[PDB]
Amino acid sequence: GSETDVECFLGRAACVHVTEIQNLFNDWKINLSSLVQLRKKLELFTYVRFDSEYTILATASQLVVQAMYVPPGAPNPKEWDDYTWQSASNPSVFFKVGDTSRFSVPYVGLASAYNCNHMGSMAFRIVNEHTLVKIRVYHRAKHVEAWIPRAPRAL
Amino acid sequence: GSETDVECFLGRAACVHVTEIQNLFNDWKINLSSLVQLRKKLELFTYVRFDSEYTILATASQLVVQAMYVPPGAPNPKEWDDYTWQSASNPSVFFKVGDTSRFSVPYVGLASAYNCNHMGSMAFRIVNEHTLVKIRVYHRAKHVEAWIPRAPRAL
Amino acid sequence: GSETDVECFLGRAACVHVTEIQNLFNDWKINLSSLVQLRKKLELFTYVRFDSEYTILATASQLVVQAMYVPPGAPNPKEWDDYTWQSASNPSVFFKVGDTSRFSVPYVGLASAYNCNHMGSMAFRIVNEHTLVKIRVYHRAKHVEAWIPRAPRAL
Amino acid sequence: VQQITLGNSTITTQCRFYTLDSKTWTTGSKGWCWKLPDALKDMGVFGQNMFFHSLGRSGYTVHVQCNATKFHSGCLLVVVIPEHQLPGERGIDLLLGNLLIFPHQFINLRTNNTATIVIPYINSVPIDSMNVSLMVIPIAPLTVSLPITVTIAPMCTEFSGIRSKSIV
Amino acid sequence: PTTTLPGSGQFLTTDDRQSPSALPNYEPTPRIHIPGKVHNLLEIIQVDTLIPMNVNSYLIPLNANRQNEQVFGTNLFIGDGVFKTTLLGEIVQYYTHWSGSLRFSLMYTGPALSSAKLILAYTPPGARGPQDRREAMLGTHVVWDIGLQSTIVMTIPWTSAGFLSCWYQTSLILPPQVYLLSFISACPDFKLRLMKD
Amino acid sequence: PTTTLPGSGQFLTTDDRQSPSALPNYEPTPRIHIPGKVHNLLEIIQVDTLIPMN
Amino acid sequence: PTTTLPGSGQFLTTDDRQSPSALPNYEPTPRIHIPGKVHNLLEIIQVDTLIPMN
Repeated sequence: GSETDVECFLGRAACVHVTEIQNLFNDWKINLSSLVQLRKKLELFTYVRFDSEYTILATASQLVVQAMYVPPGAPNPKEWDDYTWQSASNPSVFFKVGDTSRFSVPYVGLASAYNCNHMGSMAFRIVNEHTLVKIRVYHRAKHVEAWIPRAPRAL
Repeated sequence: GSETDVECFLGRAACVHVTEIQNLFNDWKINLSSLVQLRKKLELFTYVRFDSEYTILATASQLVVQAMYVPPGAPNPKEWDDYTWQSASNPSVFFKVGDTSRFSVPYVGLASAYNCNHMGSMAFRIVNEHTLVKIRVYHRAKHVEAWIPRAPRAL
Repeated sequence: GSETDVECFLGRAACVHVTEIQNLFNDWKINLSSLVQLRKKLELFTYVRFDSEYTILATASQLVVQAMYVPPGAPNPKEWDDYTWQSASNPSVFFKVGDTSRFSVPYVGLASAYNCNHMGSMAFRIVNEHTLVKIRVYHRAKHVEAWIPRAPRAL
Repeated sequence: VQQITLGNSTITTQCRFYTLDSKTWTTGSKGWCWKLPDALKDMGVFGQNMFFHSLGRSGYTVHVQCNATKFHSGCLLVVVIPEHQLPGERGIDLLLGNLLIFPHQFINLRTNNTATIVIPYINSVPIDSMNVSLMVIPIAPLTVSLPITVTIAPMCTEFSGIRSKSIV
Repeated sequence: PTTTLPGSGQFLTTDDRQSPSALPNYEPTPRIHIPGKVHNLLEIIQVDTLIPMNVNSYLIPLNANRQNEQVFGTNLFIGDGVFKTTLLGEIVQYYTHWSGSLRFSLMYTGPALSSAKLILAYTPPGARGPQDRREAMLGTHVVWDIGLQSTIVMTIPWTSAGFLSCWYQTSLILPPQVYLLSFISACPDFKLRLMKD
Repeated sequence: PTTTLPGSGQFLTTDDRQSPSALPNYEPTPRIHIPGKVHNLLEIIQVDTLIPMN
Repeated sequence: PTTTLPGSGQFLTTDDRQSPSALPNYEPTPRIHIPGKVHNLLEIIQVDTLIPMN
């Protein structure tokens, strides 16, 4: 009966966002409501507290990738020569195209749990100057706590 | 006399399935009866319980590979743009072409041992969008238990 | 309240210098006053003592990189066939283009702290003989000690 | 026993009692819905404290009683939903099977005519600007109309210290 | 001195591993005591929910001047049919092998002077459903006087699905249509084994 | 601080090694007592069988 | 015998790690007692400053 635990039921890696960059940039505001197979299981609880593990996979077709996390309440990049990319406050990871990176954002919220809520945003660029890269981000909820079971949505 | 033990006699890595993908997909329902050199040694016992270790080798000729395991009773992928590939419930491994991946499925059955029986299926695709890759899967039976010796098959 | 500590406030990796080499060389005298987002936070203290960690990222566009550190009071390279590059006294790191190197210079000064001061210089070349490489150096202040808070600069 | 008195109020059933307007359960009515504390925004001294103080925190005890004879048929489902999604003291005159997951107490005229629900303060923050919604749904239709009375008692209520703080 | 073995740099979605934080040295919004914490999913499938057996599709219709006839009859396959939308059958949809005992309950909603005797018969898995009151009464069953008891709670035996039906032993004695409400949940011995999408 | 020695990333079919599970946190169908468990192959070659001599 | 997991050779700007020195075996200019050492930023925001109100 370990598969009925909420870390087993909700805490598994699914593909939350898929984008494509060129050699310019793409920013995704983090919202786990975009994937209807994870939202259908998560919206049967009112409040939920969980840390996170993002595993980013980059694949090319016809190089370095700068996947930068942006904390809640901080501006997103608007171009591919912006100052947000060079900014020290916002974390970033530089990994080669074809393999995968992995990081782990802590529970970032204002209330003691998310109510299905500002998780932040991830911005993606390729650093080389003067090919189409497909980015797949897989999110895994960690140390989950749920608190009011709701009726499951039918429509 | 360690070579007469059933972990030594049956528990060794052999090539169980060989397929070829293009840049679209191939699914193999797991059946160790396809390899007549492993079936001839395994069909002298009625019942057998064993975990498994799958070592997948991918080689190219003229890239990333998504070898997804599918638990017993779950649907298989039908195209190369299906929703089964993005589904969180079914495990998957993403490895580069030319090297090898390795995972270990537990004893997946309904009865306490297989009677020589739903082991599941593996589906293979190459993730790059817009070369022929040869996939060789090697299976090794682990923690084997046998229970009724039969007469060996002659025909 | 760990984010108000001076190792948390000042001790984080920012992009201090960005240059481009050809297959000839570039030398940068180390000055953290070049980055106005790190200088605005560091020039509210008179004196500051800190070791350093330099993480150099090299990316190509159309190879080995010799990023050599130069201790305070030692001559800088003037060409790409100079004798300073072969000199044993000055440290150097040889890493492939596309990944990153990392080293850690100790507190190099004449007074017991820097007053916002000879930190030295880094020289960059590509070793191959007979492509444009972009070099980004990220500096992180380590074991920081501050000592006289000043009024913050407005202009 | 059967005369719970709370503050300046007294009720007979089996911190003050606010009795909302009595609704008439006709055979074709779908039910009713009351968001809390919005149903009490105009309710005397509570409505004054709720408006005056910027932040607050309160629990509730809801008694729903349907005065009727021992000849009527039908059953109502009284359910309190925390954080319900898409009115005043007049309520909102209106899958269902799954609503039993939420705290509920079926009233069935055959057997019962009262339902009492003690609601604690449920929120993702310890204190908040003044959250839950009570619904009354007639499931089995009424066969012989019948009056429905809703009584809310806010209890264990605290409000913010600002506007009462000295600066010295 | 180390050697990299097969399966290095592979990405298994189900491989639970530690990882470096993007923003370390951050104290996140403190934890407060919210009531009703759900520790296991097996504790919320245990609550009774209505069965959409027939608002009108949850009301099992009872009518006067009918004796030896059938009120309702259903299969107990929790995966499909009437149970699909119930909380139990909407969470058994996320698992391949559901194995355990259930709690089936009923409530009468007609006037207090009305009375009838209804027999609630259970047919075990593998057998054929009854087509007569005698067949139903001969097998497992509970004779239930509606006037005497408003609510009857059955507990289906261990299963891994069987049939369940209700028959009029006596006609409804209406005073000078009425309804039954059916509820379903699972006993604490109910397991849930393999995950699905 | 480590150095990769010769024969790294090689795949030997006879190299018995531990590996990560595809589906962790799964309790598989329990083990029951089936009689006649064969522990070694050397114990079933010891039973008499007819010789096809003629 | 080891296996490299996902996120190997990645460069996280916020990952605080030990590193080899460029010039080891060097004793740097000694530490002297300068008064008014700022240990935390939360102790200098506590001093009164004028408000540019008008």
